Amino acid sequence: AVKTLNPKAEVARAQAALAVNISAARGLQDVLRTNLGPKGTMKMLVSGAGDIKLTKDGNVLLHEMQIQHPTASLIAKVATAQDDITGDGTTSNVLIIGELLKQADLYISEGLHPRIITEGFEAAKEKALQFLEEVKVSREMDRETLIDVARTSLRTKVHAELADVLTEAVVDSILAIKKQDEPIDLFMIEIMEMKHKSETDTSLIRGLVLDHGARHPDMKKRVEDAYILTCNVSLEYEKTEVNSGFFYKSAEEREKLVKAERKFIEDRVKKIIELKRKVCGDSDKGFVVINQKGIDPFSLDALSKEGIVALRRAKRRNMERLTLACGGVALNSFDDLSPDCLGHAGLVYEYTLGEEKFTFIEKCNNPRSVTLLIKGPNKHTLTQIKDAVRDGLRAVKNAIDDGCVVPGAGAVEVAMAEALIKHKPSVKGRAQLGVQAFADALLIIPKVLAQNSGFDLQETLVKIQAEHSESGQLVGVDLNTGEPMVAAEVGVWDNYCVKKQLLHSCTVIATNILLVDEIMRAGMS
Amino acid sequence: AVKTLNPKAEVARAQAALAVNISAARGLQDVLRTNLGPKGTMKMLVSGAGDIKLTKDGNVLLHEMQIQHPTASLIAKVATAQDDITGDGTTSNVLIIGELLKQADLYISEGLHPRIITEGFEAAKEKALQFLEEVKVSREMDRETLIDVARTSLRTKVHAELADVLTEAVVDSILAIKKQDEPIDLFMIEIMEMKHKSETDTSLIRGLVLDHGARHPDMKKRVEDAYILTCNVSLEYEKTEVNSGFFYKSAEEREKLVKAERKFIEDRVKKIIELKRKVCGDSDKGFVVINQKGIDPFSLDALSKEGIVALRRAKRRNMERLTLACGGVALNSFDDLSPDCLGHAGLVYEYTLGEEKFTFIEKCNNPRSVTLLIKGPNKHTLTQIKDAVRDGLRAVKNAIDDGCVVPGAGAVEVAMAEALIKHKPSVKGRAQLGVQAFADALLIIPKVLAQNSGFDLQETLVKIQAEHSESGQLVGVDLNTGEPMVAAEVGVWDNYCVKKQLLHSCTVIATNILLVDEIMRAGMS
Amino acid sequence: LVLSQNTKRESGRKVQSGNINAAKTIADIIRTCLGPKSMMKMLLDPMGGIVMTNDGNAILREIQVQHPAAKSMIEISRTQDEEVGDGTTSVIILAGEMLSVAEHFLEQQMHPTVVISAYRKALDDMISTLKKISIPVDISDSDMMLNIINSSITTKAISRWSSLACNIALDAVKMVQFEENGRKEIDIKKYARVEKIPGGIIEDSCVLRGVMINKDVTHPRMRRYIKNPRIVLLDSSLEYKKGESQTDIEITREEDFTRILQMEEEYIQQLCEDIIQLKPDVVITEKGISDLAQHYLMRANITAIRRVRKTDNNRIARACGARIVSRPEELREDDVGTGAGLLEIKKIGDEYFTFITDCKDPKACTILLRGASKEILSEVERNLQDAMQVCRNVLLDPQLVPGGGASEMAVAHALTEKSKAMTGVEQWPYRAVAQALEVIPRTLIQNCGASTIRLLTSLRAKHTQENCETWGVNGETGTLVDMKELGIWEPLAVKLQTYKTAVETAVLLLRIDDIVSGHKK
Repeated sequence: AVKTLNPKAEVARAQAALAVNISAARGLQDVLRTNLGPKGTMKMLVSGAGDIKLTKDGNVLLHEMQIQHPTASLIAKVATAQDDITGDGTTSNVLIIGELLKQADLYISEGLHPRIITEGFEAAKEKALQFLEEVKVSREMDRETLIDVARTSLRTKVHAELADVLTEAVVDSILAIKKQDEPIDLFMIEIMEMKHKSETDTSLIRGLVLDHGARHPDMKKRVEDAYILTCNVSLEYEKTEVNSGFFYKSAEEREKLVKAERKFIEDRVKKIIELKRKVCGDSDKGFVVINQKGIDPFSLDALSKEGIVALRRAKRRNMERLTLACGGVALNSFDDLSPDCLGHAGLVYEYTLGEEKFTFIEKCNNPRSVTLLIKGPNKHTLTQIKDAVRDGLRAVKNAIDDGCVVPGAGAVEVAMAEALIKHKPSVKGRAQLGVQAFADALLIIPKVLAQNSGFDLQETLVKIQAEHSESGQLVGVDLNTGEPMVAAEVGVWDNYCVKKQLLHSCTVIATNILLVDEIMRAGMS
Repeated sequence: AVKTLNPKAEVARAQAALAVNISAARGLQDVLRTNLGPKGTMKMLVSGAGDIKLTKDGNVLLHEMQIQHPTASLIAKVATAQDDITGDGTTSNVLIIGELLKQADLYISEGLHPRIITEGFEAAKEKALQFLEEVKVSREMDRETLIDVARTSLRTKVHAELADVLTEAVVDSILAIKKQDEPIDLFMIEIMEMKHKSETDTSLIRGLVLDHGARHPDMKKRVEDAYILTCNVSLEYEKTEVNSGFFYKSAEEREKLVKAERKFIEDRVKKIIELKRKVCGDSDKGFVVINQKGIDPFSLDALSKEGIVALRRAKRRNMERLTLACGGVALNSFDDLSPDCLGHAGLVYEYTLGEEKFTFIEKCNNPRSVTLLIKGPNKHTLTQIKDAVRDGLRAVKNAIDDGCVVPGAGAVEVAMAEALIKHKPSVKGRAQLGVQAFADALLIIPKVLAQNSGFDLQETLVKIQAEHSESGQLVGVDLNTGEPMVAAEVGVWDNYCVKKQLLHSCTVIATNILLVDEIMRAGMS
Repeated sequence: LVLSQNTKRESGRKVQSGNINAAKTIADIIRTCLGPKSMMKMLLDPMGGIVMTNDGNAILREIQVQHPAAKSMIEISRTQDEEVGDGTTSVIILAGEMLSVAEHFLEQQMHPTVVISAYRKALDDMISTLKKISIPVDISDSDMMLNIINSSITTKAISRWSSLACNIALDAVKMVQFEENGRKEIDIKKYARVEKIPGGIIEDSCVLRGVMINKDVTHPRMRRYIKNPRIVLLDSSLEYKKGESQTDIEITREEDFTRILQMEEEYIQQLCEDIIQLKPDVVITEKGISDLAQHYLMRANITAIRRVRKTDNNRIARACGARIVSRPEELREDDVGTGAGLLEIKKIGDEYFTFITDCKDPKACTILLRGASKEILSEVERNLQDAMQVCRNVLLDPQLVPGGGASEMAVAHALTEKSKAMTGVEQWPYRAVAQALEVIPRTLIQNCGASTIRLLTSLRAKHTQENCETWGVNGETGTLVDMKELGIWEPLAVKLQTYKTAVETAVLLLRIDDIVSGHKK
């Protein structure tokens, strides 16, 4: 119709564009459904630049597999939001969206105007949310509980052995983070990778690691007992903001002005040296300095002559991390300087790899910031395991935040199925159709688990669809025998936050998508 | 995979090409579903040449709407076969195919390997065929029965009034055709159209009509009582097959040879003239001659001087038709000619329209061949009503052939639904799924009827889905109130042949299509 | 060559018909989008994003055109939206149908100007009639306001979140009133900032009695949580700055260089103790902040935030009642940030935010929208914009009108009476306008999906009865419903501007009779 208005514009119409959206969603879910489930197979992506990925976290796929269908981009955005909240289930989210839309098409194709199924979805979401709230298992911050949660999250991503190794690191980190009320996951979590020696040997380091090394030979490589000086004020030369080119008349005054120019930085370094010598009157103790800005080579010489380790140009959160590690007082004005402002470490040394340099901070008395030093044999595997680490961290953060936890392996989903199907048309009747469809779509998680794991879908779903007795348990699907499983006993869980958020997001996305009729394109040339 | 063999070739794969086929079938059925049902809306097609159609018979649409998807062409071919057998239900056939494939996808997408649903379809077709055989209503060749059948077929195509007018013509034709054992629908059925005066006024003419007129002015326009001479031997000049250019020496011999050359045709015409004068010694009776080949102008003069009507170059079946109309003896050698070989008509005249000419044969004593003279205000409407006529004729032919008849309005389909659903998994179990799907797909005919007629699908289907009692009747769907209807009482029927053939064809087509995995294209440049 | 060399021209009835066709198309592409039963439309922008919204204005704003009158209508829609928020769900439709009936008098060879005069009389009578059929309503009574908002929003996606939406809009609008105009204070809708943050659910979104700053603490030491903060707004940069007058320095003695280096340090200090003399707690600036001044403020235990947008600065100032300051030496305790119930810095997830809540009597406020994803959030905020706009229109006029087409039918029979008392050639255009009005309820019906002709006839016949003017069309039932119990009410000014702009569209288009292209200037 708008063609008469604009020739180069493009539109579909109600049936047409609705079919477009459902087809695109179905294709996307077909692409993604290979991922979810520990038996799932992760994907390698190759950018046009020749780079390489080997991920399974769908958000990476959607964001990095370029698609043109609009609803695909929309779903990618909602998945990105999801990942920025919790970390996995992006796969689950997109699968839910696609299959819910599939059932929706099954019904609307029978002439049902979509708005009815919209209302049915609304009521079904309400009841499902109530059930989800009541079913959540309140569990305290037992170490083994967090261990199991992390393992369940991680086995989605990597080798079973690799996840087993990494789980201890992540749980020890999180345990060593909380100030009993608020973790922030940023400062205390330092994520660094060295192209070194294994993927397994990646392990937590109780202190902090720095991504650069000393800039002078006399810089001592190792320090037994370390005192940390955290600062960012320049120990490099600088010239005042106001034009100050100066003149002189005798060549001796030239040297004199050179000395004068250096004298200010000389004062700066001398204050630090005096602090050291006041404090490190003993021979054994070591003095280390971290500067967020640079260090002058002459300043390097000065500090070296006192045997002082100094490092320049660390990322601006590294001083936060040092503060939370060695309790040093990050300062700017060296003029107001005290021994009380120092930081203390049990050990600091340098590790040289390849051409780069690395710095270790070790044995903080009560460390509150740590580093998941990622050892990787291969550059792509570094990125993949790093995404996995971030996923696990965020999952554990949600786990500690919410005093409850949801049993994994989709037992929640069969529970939603049995509960929702156990709603007489207390709805206005026609909406019972949409409720039926929504409950049907919920069962995808067990379906895709079985399919990826090889078992036959319908028979497994029926078998697990056996609420046992008055103790009709939350039953998960076995991932290696295709048999009913008590998720709580086997300790396969997931965050309540994940399920609640995915339900809400998918409901909103679906109810919006099913309410579009034509997809127009009229923009400037 | 074959790409390595050939670069320019193209393939899909199992899931991909299966989705391709189901999508194409679904689109085709969406296009066609507007047609079936007397409330349906017929379609106008415009060829690239600027021509125009206004049909509803789907076979025309498929054959004349150019499509590229392969399965679309395949379905078009099967529909063409169908039309060459019975005439309607091509629409029904394609709808059945599309929706059956739809259910098939619904189930296979749940991981069911298609072959299982294939076997289910086989068993379901067997049971459905048994039920169809047992349910067919044996009815004799009552005139009103045929009238109702024709009306049911026709109201699919045109105005209610137009079908009402045409029904009497078609039934009177068919009644006036049979030699109690074998109609052939070709000779006795002459289909001619004149761009004249109405679409309603099209009516059966008890005799035969010819598509050309006299070639001389003295040719009398009208003949009270006619004697027919059916022949095809040339009354035009011809020269022997062997080179026979001849010579002469005196200009008088030139004239003599001209006379001689004419003399053979002179003998031919003179034999006919003598036959006439022997038989038509009376003044009143009229002599008419039909030649499948041409007539010489000199021969025209000869016949005119005796006041003999002669027509040249009729289509080769027209002499068959004259034989079955006026009982004349179609001959070749005029040498063996008798009055007994003549044909007799009660009336023969000429009608002039536009620039063309037409010839009427009237009042055969016991006519066995007739003509559905099509009067049309518009060229496209001629073609449309002609297709409708052919549909009705073939339907009535099947009706007379099979001593049974099936109630219309899809009561057969709800019967199949209730019967097939009333099959416990006496099948091997997994095939019960396919049987369920097939029975579901069968219900399309009532569904599309209601949808085209505006009523809400699900509620109408449920309402009609009420087998009443021990007398659970065959219930059709009302086409104007959306209410349960006894098809037999209201007299809405259809040929058993139609239903049996469509069931078999659709079963075979579907079971074959669901068994393709990739669609390759490797041909010569 | 004579005229312009590749400038086209077209004339007369052809031009009029073409413009009418363009207007009709413009109306048509939106006729499905109106009503509580409405559709949901989404857009492909030129530069990649996805936009989905019911609101007609945005829909049209994402349309480029070639025919000019279409562009005129586009601008008309954008103006009506700007002024009132919604009604654009209906305005262009009404204008298009107005024109469509209007053209029927062109082949009457009826010259346009007289028809225009008829339209002007029609507008006058419509305004009078609507004013006669208003209802004044209290403004303080909260739940009636909430009902009004619910009525004006139950057409877009936020309908299912009606309670939250109405509470949000009422809270935001009510607390924005700059009483410094005596008893003529004016509210403004550029301090009611809207912030879209993904994650969470609609239910999590709430009105924050303060402002949202998408920045972070500059240094670890500043406390991220403070009960009763004191806030200072530094418009000026807090660091050493270029001597604007291209100054230069020529030192000769050794100490001089280090001395000038110390001087800027000393200036920074000067600013620092000038600030701390007022015992503040919070330092905010649109400009940068020297890390040395950052040091000094840390030594004073003072939280500092750097480089915030100027509008954000203004909103913060209106939040904590303090006034912006550009000269630390001229700082006054009158601009101390008193009136901040709580200073806090949370984590939304991978990002810090700044919360300043529980003001004594906050006049500024920003709304925290937390939903599913940025495009749905944008739809939500557009709907919120419309809701809060109509709320402010109510707080300007306490007069209400029964919508659902009811007012339209009232106008219809009123003009019918005027026409049958108003013999003349202009009579036919007048009743033509009357009949053209009837299409809003019509469109409601089709979007519902009911028997349009019989329902409309029952409506009109019902509304020949003088005893009732409140009979309207329910969105979902598709049945005649008196509006009072149904409660779909709208602010008078909305529908006023609606008709008013509509007839302006009519006159402007009907005067057009020729096209000229290619100005090249």
